[PDB]
Amino acid sequence: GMTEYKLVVVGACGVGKSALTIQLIQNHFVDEYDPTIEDSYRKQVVIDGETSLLDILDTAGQEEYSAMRDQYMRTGEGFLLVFAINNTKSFEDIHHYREQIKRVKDSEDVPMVLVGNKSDLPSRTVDTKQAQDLARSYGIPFIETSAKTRQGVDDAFYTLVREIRKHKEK
Ligand SMILES: *CCC(=O)N1CC[C@@H](C2=NC(=O)c3cc(-c4c(O)cccc4F)ncc3C2)C1
Ligand SMILES: Nc1nc2c(ncn2[C@@H]2O[C@H](COP(=O)(O)OP(=O)(O)O)[C@@H](O)[C@H]2O)c(=O)[nH]1
Ligand SMILES: [Mg+2]
Repeated sequence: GMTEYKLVVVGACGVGKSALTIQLIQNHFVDEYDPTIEDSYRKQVVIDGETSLLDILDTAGQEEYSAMRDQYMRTGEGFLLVFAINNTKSFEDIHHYREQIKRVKDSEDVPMVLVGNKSDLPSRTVDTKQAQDLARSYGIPFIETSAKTRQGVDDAFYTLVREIRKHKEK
């Protein structure tokens, strides 16, 4: 059989949400993708031997209220919290995005994975250890990625699927 998963990618403008999504959907690095386009994308993959259909909302547009975004967030099963390892403000924004998720959710137990993207860049400003502290404080996994080299991309999405499976077993 197959399982479907409704996933959401959140984070500050410019962290690589679209690049990560496109690495998962199309298996290469798209370095110019309209920063304003918010859409959902479907890809069938195989995770731990089970056919898995991932529907992924790549958040974008503006900070102003979008009902369609809200309705997708309210029903999302798992969230990638993406920052860029060369952008301290994007890391400090993670708290805000997690609070926003918890607010549109009734459950206190929402599957999430913290994702530190752009791991290929030498100009690092956020230490892996600072991100591990924050993920531990939330009780979620931390995954390092590069949408440029594809390092960690399957790890981020498939770890979120494994967290959703654990949630569904409760
Ligand atoms: C380059 C432009 C870009 O990528 N953005 C501009 C707006 C930014 C944005 N990121 C989010 O992650 C986000 C999340 C949420 C949200 C809402 O509305 C409800 C529950 C949980 C949430 F995370 N709202 C807005 C935004 C905006 C991305
Ligand atoms: N070096 C590097 N650049 C990246 C990576 N991910 C995204 N980018 C670049 O970062 C910028 C923002 O990426 P984008 O996918 O538009 O971010 P979004 O606003 O979160 O959708 C673009 O110039 C991308 O080419 C990455 O892992 N490494
Ligand atoms: Mg984008």
